[PDB]
Amino acid sequence: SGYDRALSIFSPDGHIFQVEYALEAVKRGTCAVGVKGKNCVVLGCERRSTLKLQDTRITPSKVSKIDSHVVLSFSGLNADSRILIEKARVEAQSHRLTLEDPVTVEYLTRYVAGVQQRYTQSGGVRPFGVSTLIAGFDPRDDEPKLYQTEPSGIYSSWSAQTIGRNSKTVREFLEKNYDRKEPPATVEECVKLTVRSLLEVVQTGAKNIEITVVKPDSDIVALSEEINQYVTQIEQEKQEQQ
Amino acid sequence: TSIGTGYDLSNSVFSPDGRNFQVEYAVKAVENGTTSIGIKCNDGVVFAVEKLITSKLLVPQKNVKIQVVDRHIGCVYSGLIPDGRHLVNRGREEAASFKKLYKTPIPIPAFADRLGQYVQAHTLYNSVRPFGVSTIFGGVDKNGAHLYMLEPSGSYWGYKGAATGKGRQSAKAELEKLVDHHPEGLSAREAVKQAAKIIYLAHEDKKDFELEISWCSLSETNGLHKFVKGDLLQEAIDFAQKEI
Amino acid sequence: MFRNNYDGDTVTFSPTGRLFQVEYALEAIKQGSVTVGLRSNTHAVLVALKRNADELSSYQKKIIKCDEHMGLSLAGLAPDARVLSNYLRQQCNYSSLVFNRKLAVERAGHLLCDKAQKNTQSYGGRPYGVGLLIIGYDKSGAHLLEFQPSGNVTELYGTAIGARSQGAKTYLERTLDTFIKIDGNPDELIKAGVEAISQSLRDESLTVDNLSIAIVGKDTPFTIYDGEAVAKYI
Amino acid sequence: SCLVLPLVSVGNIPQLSIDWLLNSQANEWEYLEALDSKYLVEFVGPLDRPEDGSDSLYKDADMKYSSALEVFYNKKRGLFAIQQRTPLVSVNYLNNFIVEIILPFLSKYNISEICIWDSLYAMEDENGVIVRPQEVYSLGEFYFDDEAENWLHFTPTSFKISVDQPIFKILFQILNASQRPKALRSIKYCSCLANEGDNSLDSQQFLQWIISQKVIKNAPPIVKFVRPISWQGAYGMADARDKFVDLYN
Amino acid sequence: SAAGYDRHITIFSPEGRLYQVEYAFKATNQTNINSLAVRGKDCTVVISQKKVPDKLLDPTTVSYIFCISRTIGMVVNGPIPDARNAALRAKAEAAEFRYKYGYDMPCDVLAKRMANLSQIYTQRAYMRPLGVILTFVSVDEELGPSIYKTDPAGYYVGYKATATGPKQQEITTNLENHFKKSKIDHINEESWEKVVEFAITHMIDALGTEFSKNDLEVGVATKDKFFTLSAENIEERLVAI
Amino acid sequence: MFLTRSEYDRGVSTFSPEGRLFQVEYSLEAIKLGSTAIGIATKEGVVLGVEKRATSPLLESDSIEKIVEIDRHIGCAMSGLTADARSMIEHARTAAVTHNLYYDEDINVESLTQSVCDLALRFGEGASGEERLMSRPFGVALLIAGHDADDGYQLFHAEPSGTFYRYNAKAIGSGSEGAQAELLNEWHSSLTLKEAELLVLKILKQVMEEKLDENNAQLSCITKQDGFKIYDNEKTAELIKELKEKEAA
Amino acid sequence: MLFKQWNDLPEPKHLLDLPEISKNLQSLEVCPVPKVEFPQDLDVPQYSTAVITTKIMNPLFPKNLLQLTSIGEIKTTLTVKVYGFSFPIYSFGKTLLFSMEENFISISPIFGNMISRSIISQLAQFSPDIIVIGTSDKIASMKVMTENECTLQPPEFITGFIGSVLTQLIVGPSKGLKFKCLVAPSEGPNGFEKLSLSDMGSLVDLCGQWLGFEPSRYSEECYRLWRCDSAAIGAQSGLYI
Amino acid sequence: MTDRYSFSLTTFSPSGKLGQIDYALTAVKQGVTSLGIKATNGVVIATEKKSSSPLAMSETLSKVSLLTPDIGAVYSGMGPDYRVLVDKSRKVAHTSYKRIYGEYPPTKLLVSEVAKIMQEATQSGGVRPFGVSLLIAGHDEFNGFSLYQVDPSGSYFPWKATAIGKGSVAAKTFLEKRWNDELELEDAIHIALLTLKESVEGEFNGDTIELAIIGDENPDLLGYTGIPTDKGPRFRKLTSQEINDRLEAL
Repeated sequence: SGYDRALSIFSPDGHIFQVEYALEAVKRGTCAVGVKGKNCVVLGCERRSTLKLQDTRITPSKVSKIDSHVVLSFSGLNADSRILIEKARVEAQSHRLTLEDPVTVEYLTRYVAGVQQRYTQSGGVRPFGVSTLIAGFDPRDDEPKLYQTEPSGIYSSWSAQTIGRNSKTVREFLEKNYDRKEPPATVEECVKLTVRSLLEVVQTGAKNIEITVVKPDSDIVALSEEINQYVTQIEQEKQEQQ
Repeated sequence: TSIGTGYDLSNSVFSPDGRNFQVEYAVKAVENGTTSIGIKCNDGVVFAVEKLITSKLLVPQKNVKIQVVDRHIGCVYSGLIPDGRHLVNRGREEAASFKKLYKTPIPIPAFADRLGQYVQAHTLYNSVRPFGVSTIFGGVDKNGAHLYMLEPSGSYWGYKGAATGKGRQSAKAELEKLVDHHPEGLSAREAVKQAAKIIYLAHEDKKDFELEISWCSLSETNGLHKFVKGDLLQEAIDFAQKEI
Repeated sequence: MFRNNYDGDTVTFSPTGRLFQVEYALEAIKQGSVTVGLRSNTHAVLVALKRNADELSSYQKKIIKCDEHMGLSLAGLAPDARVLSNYLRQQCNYSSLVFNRKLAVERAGHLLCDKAQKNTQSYGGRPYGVGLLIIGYDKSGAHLLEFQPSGNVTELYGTAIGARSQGAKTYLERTLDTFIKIDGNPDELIKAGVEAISQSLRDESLTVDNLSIAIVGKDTPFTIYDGEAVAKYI
Repeated sequence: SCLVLPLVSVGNIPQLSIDWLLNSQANEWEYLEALDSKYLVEFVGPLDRPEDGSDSLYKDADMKYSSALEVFYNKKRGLFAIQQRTPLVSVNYLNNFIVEIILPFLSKYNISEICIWDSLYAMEDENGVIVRPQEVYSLGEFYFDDEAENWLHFTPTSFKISVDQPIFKILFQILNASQRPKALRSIKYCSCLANEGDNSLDSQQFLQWIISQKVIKNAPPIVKFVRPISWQGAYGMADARDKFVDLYN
Repeated sequence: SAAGYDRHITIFSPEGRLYQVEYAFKATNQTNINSLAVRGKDCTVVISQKKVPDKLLDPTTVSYIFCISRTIGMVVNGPIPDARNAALRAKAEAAEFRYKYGYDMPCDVLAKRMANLSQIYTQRAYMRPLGVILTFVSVDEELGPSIYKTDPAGYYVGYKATATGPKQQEITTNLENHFKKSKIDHINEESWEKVVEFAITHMIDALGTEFSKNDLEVGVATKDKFFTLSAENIEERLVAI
Repeated sequence: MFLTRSEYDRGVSTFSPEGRLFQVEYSLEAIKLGSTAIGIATKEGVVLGVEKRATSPLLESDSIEKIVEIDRHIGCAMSGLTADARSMIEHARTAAVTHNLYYDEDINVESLTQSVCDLALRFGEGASGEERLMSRPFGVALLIAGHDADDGYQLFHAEPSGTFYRYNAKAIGSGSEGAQAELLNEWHSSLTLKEAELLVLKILKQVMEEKLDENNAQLSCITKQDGFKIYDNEKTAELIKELKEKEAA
Repeated sequence: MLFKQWNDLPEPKHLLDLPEISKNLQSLEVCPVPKVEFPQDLDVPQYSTAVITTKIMNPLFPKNLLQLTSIGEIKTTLTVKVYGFSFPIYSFGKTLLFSMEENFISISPIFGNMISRSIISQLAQFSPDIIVIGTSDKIASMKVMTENECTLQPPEFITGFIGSVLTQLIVGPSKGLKFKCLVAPSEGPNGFEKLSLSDMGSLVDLCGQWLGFEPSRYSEECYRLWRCDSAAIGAQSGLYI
Repeated sequence: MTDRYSFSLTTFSPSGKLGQIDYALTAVKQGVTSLGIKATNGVVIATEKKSSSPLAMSETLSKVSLLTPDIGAVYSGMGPDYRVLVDKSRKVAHTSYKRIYGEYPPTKLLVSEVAKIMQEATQSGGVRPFGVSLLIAGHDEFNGFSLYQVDPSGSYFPWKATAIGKGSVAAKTFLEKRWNDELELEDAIHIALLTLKESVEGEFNGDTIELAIIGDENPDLLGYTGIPTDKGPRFRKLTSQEINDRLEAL
C-alpha cells in the first residue's frame, strides 16, 4: 500500500497498518479465555499437542503468576511474553517497595500497556506481538478484575474475553451463554463455563486445556486430571441432552 | 552528461565518472543568480553589483546588497540569499576571533582558507547540502590587496578579476579585455569606471536596474572598505552610459 | 514530472538548481489571511483580518505582542508562527536581561534569518512556512520588517502578505507618498492601513469581530485594538 | 508493417523515447486512432506540438483533446507507434490488454513486425537475468519461421528473462493466442538499464542506440532532437524561478 | 555500474568490490595534473605540472604542494578542497606526534596514519573517502631521502621514485628505463639543484612539451627543512638547462 | 506529461507542492473514526456527552471512559486514539498540579489548553526550542471545559495540529457533521443546564446507530459551585425519560 | 541530524500502488471484468439535465434547498475465483445527479471505468445537458472547458473517474455529445482530496451561475456545508493561522 | 528519533545466507594466494608480495607481521583491513594477557579475540564486514605449535596445512598430496616453496616472496644477554638472500 512500512505513518483513511499486522500476528497463536465470576476469576489456555519426545515435567505454564494476587496469560509470541512478564514482575516488586502497597490490577495493566506503547514510539524497535489478559483482585476487597491489553498499548476491562486463533467461536459462545446480570455465583460454575467455551475450538480437551482459578485474599489455585473430569462431565451432560 | 541519474540524490556520493552531482547542481543554482564582479587595482579592490529595481516600498537606505565583513574586508555573492548571508556571518565571526586573538586584522589569505574549509566541510556528509552561492570577496592587508572567489565545492582562488551570475561570461571577456588594456597596472578610479562599464554591458536582459559599487584601497580609503559616494557613482554611471 | 524526483527533502538540489521544499514552504504563505504593515516616520501600524472555523468558533489571534516596543503579525502555518513568536519573545527578554539593552529591530531580523536558514540546509527538520510582519520602535526610529520563512528579512515603509495581498501592495505602492508623511497623527495612519487592507477583501466586509489593529510609536507603547476597540475605525 | 509498443517501466524511458521519436520528426508522423482504454487509468489532455515550431501530429482540426492509449501512423515508412500516458491497472490485466485491445489491432492492419521497448531496474534483479553488466542496452529477436511452438534469443549484450517480468507474459500471450495474425513474422525486444530521475537524456541515448542497432527496419536516423512543449512544464511554471526573489538572487 | 544499496555507501558488491573507492580513484585523476617525485643522495624533489588556462586567475595562489612540518612536504593529486583538508589533517597529526612522543614525525609513520584514516572512511557507511592521492616526501634521519604515497583505498607504500597523474605510465616507464640503465636506484647528483634539473628534463622528455617558469611547481626536502621553490628559482634552473 | 505516483504525503517533515502537511490531515481522518463527543458551554455551566460504543456485549460499561477529570475545575472529552490521549491527560493533570503547587491558584482553562497544544506540537520543533519527542503527530481531538474568574465558563477544542479554538458548542466524532449542523441551527445564549443536557441527548440519539440509553451514553457537567462531576446511570436515565416525554408532546 | 538512514531509498514512481483484484500475480490468464447494471426504470427522457461528479462535490448540492430525491442505483459486481458496491443516483428538480464514491484503497479504477461507460451509454440515447464537475492535481488554476475548446495547458491533464467520463464523451463509443466541464486544483489521493477556500468559492459561484439560483442563499448554504466538518476542507482552520 | 540508530548492514537472504559475508569471502578469494603448513618442529607461512609499477620498495610493505614474539599472521584480501586488525590484535594481546598474567597469550586465545572482533564487525549497522582471511601460526608451552584460519565471518579452524586466495584449491590438493605426519621444518619450507612456485605468474625470486617461520628460540634476536631463563623470539622472517639460496638449492 505504501503506508504500511513504518509505525509513524498515517494512512489516508486514518489507520496504522503496523498495529493491525501486530494484531494479526497475535491472532496466530493459541487461544486464551478469561472469565469473571461473582467472586472468582478463571483463566483458560490452549496447549498445542504435546509431542511424544517432549519433556512434560518442566513444560511452561501459559498462565504466569505476576504476584500473589495477580495472574497473567498471553496470546501471540512466547518470548515477547516472557520479556513482558519479567518487566511486570519487576515493576510490581518495585511498586511494593516504594509505596508499601501491592499493585492493583488496573495499575499493573496500565504499566504493561505503557511498556507496549513505549515500544511503538521508535522506528528502531519492533512492538511486542502479544495480547495479554490480566486477572486478579485488588488487595483490599473482593471485586474481581479482568483486563485485556493489546500490542498498541490499549487496555480495556472485560467480563469474559477470548484472544487468539479461532477466538470468534469462543466469543460467540460466551455471548450466548454468559450474562452479566447473573454471573456464575460459585467457582465450579465458572470453571465449567470456561471449559465448555474452550471445548468449542479444542480438538481434545483431555490434554489441551489449562485452567487457573483466582479467588480473593490472594489465594490463586491452579487446577491439575480435574480438567479431564470436567470435560467428561460436560460430555455426559451433552449426550444426556441428545 | 549534465544529469547523472542514480548518483545525484545524496550529497556525498561519487558517480562512476568520479563526480559529485549535488555540487554541480549547486553551481547551476549559482548560475541563475545576479551578476556580481570584482576588480583588483594597483593598491585596492573594487566590488560591483547589478541589482534589480524592486518595489518603491522598500527603504532605499537600509537595503544594501554588498556585505561588509570587517573594516578591511568586502564581500559579494551570487546564488541563494540565506546561504550567502550565513556565509557572511561565519566570515564575520572568524575575523572577529582572529582579531581578538592576535591583535591584528586577519590577513586575507587566512580568511579565504578558513571560509574554504568551512564550505568544503559541507560536502562530506549526506545530512547537509552544499552552499548554493559563489562568493567574491577581497580586502587590503600588510601584503597588499587580495581578491578571491569561492565556489560551492569549497574551492577558492585568487583572481585579477572575477565575475559571477547570469552575465558572467561576457563580463569575464570584458575583464580579460581589461587585462589586455592595462597590463602594467590600474588605478582605483579607473577600476570604478571600468566596473560600471562592465556591469552596464553585461546587464542587457530587460526591467530597470541599479548599480552598487564599493571599493577598498590604501591610497584612497586608508585601507578601509567604503561605498562609492554620490559624485563618483554618478560619474561612473555617466561614463558607462557614454561608453555605450 | 521531473520535479517529483527532487522534492523529498531540503538537502536535494534539482538538476536545474532548485530547492523545492523551501519553495513549497514559501507557497504555504498564501494559504493564510492577509496582514498589512505601514509606517511613516514615528508610528508603525499592523492591520489584520482574522478568520474563524465557523460561527461558533472564536477568531485567530493574528497579532501577538513580543515586547513593549515590538510586535508582529503572522501569515501561514500556525505551529511555525507560534514557535517564532515564542522565540522572539525569549530573544527580547534575553537581550534586556543580559545586555541591559532593548533588542533592536534589525538584530531581531538577523536572529530570525539565522534561525530560519539552519532548517533549510540540515536533514531531519522541516522549513518554516509562515511569513511575519514586525513593527518596532528603537533609538533609530520606527521600523517595519517583512520576514520570509526562507530566511529573508526586508526593511520597507509598507507592505502586505497573505491571500489576495497583491491589491493591498499595489495600493500601498501607488499612494506611498500620501501616508509616508503622516507624522504625529496615528489615527490617519490606522485609517490608511484599514483602507489598504479593505482592497484585498473579496465578497466580504470588515466587521467588529474579524479586524485587529496593532500600533507602536515613539511615545506610544505597542498596543492592540480588537473588537469594540476597532468599532470606531469600522 | 512494424509496431512499436512502449511499456510503463522504471524511469518511463520507453514512453519518453516515444515522445522523442514522434516530436523529433513530426513531418512523417500523423495521429491515426485512439484504442479502447478500459484496462488503463486513461486521462484527458490537450494536444502536444514540437518545440521547434512544426505542425502538430493531429492533422484533424475537429479534435482538441487527447486520450491515454493512442496510435500514430507513418505512411511514408508504414510504422505504427503506440503512446500511453497512464499506467496499466494492476498487473493481472496485462493478459486482457494483450488479447482484447492490441490483439484486434494485430491483423486489423496486417502488421509484420512487433517491437517492445523496456527499462529494467538492476536492483530488483531477483532471478539474476543480468550476466554482463558492462553493457547498458540489450536486444532480443524471435522469428516464427525459425521456431516451432527463455524462448527468445539474445544478441551479445548485457543479458534469458524472468517469469515475473511483463515481457514474458507478453510473449506467452502473443505465441499462445488462438487469434494471432497470420502476417506476424518477427518479434524484437529492446531493453535498457537505468535509474529513476530526469531520464530525458537517458531516453535520448536509448533512442539513439535503437536507431543505431536498426531494430526497426524503417527507422530513419535523427539529426535534430526536439522536445515536446509539455516537457517545458516538467519542473512546473516556466517563470517559477523569477517568482522566488526572496529565495533566488 | 553499481546496483542496489551499494551506490551511496561502502559495502561489498556481489563481486566483492567497493565501488565508492574505485569512483574516488576515478575522481583523483580529474584535475589533469601530473606530478613527479625523485630522491637524490641527500635530498628529495617533487615537481608538479602547473596549468593556468585562465588569465584572470592569480598564478601565485595556485599550489598543490604543502609544507606539513619542518621536514615533511606533501603533494596532492586531485581536487584542491580535499587537498587542503588533508593538508590541515596532516599538519595537526604531525604536531600531535611531536608533542606526544618527543621527536619529529617520520614520513612513513605519517603516511600510515593517513592510510588508517582512509581505511576508516572506506569501512564506515556514513563516511566517504577523500578523492585525493597523497605523496609525502622528506629526508628521514634514519632512512635518508624518503618518498611515500597513499591512496583513497587506504593503501600506502614507499617508492624509489614515483609519478602520478593521467599520463603517469609514460613517466613511470621512462623512470624504470633510467633505473635499469644506472642500477643505483637513486640519483647520483650531490646537489639538489642538479636533481631538480634532472627531474625537469625527465618531465619534459616524458610529456613531450616545454614548460615556462609559471608551468612548474617545485618543492625540495633536505635534512633540515623542506622549502618550495619560487618562480625565479625555477627560471634559473630552466636557464641552466 | 505522464501519470506517476506522488509521495509528498509520506514524510511528516515534507511539504506538498502547494504547501500542506498531509500527516495532520490523516490524523484528523483517524480522529473521525472515533465516537461522537459533544460539548455545550452556557452561562449555567458546561455539559459534555459521549457515546459508549461497545464493540462486544460482554465489554464492561465502566471500561470505556472518554470523559476524564484534568482538575477539579477542568474536565475533558477525547475522540480518537486512546493511547495518545492517556499521555495527554497525564501531562495536563501534571501541569495543573504543578501550577497549583507553585502559584496556590487554579490554572486558567486557556493556559491548560495552550499547554496541551504545546505538548501536541512535540512532533516537530518545540515551542521553547525543545527537540522532537514524537515520531508521528497525535491522533486525538480534545474538548476541554472549565470555569475560572477571568472568562467565566470556557470551552476549547484542541487538535493534534497544535492550534486550539474557543467554541460555544463543539461536537467531534463519527457523526461530527450532523451534530455540528444541529448545534449551529439549534443553539442560543438563553439555554439552561437542563435544556443543554436535553439537546445533547437528542443530538446523540440522532447520531447513534443504536437506540439511546444510559449504557451507551455518558453525560458529565462542570459548574462553578460543584466543580466537575459525571452523572450516574440513574440520573441519565431520568433525563432520557424526560426527553422522551417532552418530545412526545 | 548526524545522518539519514542509508536504506531509506524511495521505490520507483513509474507504477502506482493501486489495489489488487486477484491474489494470483502469475495467473497468466484473462482476468474477469466487473459487471455494471443501470436501472431500467430511471425514465431518462423525463430529465433533460444530468450532472456527473464525485462525493467530494457534495457541498455543491445542498439537500434541503435543491429537494434531492432518490430514484435508483447502479449495481456493480465482480467475481474472483468478491467486490460489490452501490451507486445511488439523486434528482433535484428535473436534473439527475451521479456522485460516485472514489476510494483508491478499496475501490479499483476498473469499477469507475465500467460505471462511466454504463452511464455514458445510457445517457447518450437522449442527449440531455451534461455537466462535469471534478478536480485535477496537475492544474495550476481553475479550468472551464467545452466540447469545442480545450483550456488545459499542455502539461496539465485530468485523470480519474472524471477523466474516464470525459474520455468516454470525447473518444468513446458515443460521440458528438455536448458537455461543459469545470475542473479545480486539488491535492491528495483519489477519494481523499483537499481544496482551498478560494477554489471552493469559485466552484460555488460557477455552479450557482450554471444552475440558476440566487447567489446569496446559495453561497450561504454552500459555506455552511463546507464549514460543517466537511472532508474536503481538511485542517485549513486548524493548521494555518 | 531516526538518528540514534542505524539499520543492520548485514541481513539474511531468504535462503538463510548472509550476503555481506559471502561477498567478503568472494573478495578474499580474489586476493593473492597465502599458504601455511605446520611441521613437527615449526610452522611455515608464505605469501606472494604483489607489487605496483616496479618503482616501489617491496621491503617497506610487509604482508607478514609479528603479533607476539611467538605468534605471527598472514592475510589474503584487503591490506588496510589487515593492518588495522594487526594493530588491534597486538593491543589486545598486551591489554588482556600481558598486563594481567604477565605472559603473552596462547595462539588459540589470540585467534579467538580476532574472531570476536570480526564477528562484532559483521553484527554492526554502521560498518561492513571485514574483507580478509587470516592464517595465524603460533607456539605455546602447553600446546606446541598451532596453525589457524580465520574467515570474515569470525569462524576459525585449525589446519595441518592450508592456503587461501586465488590458487587455493590447487594448493590445497598439492599440500594434501605432500603433507605427512613425519614432516620437518626444512621439508615444510621446501613444500611451501614448491606450492608457491605453481601460483606466481611473474618472477619467482626472493623479492616477490614473503616467508616466516615459527621455529625455535632465537637468542641473537632478543636484543640483550644476561638472563638464561629469558628466551629469544620464536618467530623469524626469512631474508631475500636466504630465500634465494633455498630457491637455487633443493
